[PDB]
Amino acid sequence: VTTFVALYDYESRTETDLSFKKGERLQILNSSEGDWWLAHSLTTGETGYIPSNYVAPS
Repeated sequence: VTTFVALYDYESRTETDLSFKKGERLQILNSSEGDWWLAHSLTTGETGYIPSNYVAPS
């Protein structure tokens, strides 16, 4: 799986994380380990780390 869906809204608090809305679709190439994964929003075009407990497969 390389495309995920946001289950909850999240608002960035730093330069390295990514704000997204529930239902946004996110390309995540490495979901192997970590509580934070690098994501690219297909829905909006922005990029950054997201909390792994906030997404589902898409």
